[PDB]
Amino acid sequence: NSVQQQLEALEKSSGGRLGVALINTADNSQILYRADERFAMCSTSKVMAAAAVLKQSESDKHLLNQRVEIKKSDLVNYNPIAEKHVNGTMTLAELGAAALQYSDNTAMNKLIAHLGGPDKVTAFARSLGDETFRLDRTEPTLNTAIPGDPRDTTTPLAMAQTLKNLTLGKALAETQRAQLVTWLKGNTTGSASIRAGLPKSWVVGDKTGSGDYGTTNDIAVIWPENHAPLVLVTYFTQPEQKAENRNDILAAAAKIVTHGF
Ligand SMILES: *[B]([O])([O])C1=[C]C2=C([C]=[C][C]=[C]2)S1
Repeated sequence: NSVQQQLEALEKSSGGRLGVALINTADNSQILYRADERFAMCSTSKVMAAAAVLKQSESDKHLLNQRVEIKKSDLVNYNPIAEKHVNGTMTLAELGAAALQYSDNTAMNKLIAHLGGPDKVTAFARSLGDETFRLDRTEPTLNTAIPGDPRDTTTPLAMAQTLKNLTLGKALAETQRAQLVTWLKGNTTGSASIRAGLPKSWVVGDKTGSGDYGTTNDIAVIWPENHAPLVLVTYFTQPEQKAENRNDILAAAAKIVTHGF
């Protein structure tokens, strides 16, 4: 059975909607499944906010070390790193790190506030040639993931192209590109997702995301041992608001599309 048949069967049994885009950077060939369809990004949008600050840092050498005050009122829901710093400060670099590696919601909101609101993240993405991405809200409401709601969504192909440009391509100057890559590789939340569908020795940098409607996402850059990198985005969402998140489906999808490398 083709790779297309297998994803279709995986999607059907799962009872949800699956979106996959794999780019093989060796020859720019692509494996696509519902890749032009919009999905709620949830926490995968944090990469774009962190990337926007890195871009700023290319022309402002003091920026990443700028300190930001964390107060009890800044805290939203789920703040594993920021709660450790109430009444203190975190630099913009520390916020970038926490947001990506721990998916800290307070850190995300701080970064968006620094940039001037969700619309500035959207403008940064456009500046990269990404015409799909839109961020509309802050944490935690950007995670509602209501079916058919276009707010805070992108498509798997658009997000694959953009993640490729950010980590392996021309989006960021080298020092900032390397920082983004260091952050993604140190991610702590993605063991059960894309990483679980791959050979154990491959190196992966990824950002997970989860939200309502059992929306379960992961976007990853993958460095095989003896091949050029792959970029892989897997988005998955379900029709009932209180559906369980399904990291195992992303892992199942990663295993299907990388069988052959
Ligand atoms: B992200 O990984 O999609 C996250 C979203 C939420 C978290 C905690 C609480 C509410 C939403 S992490």
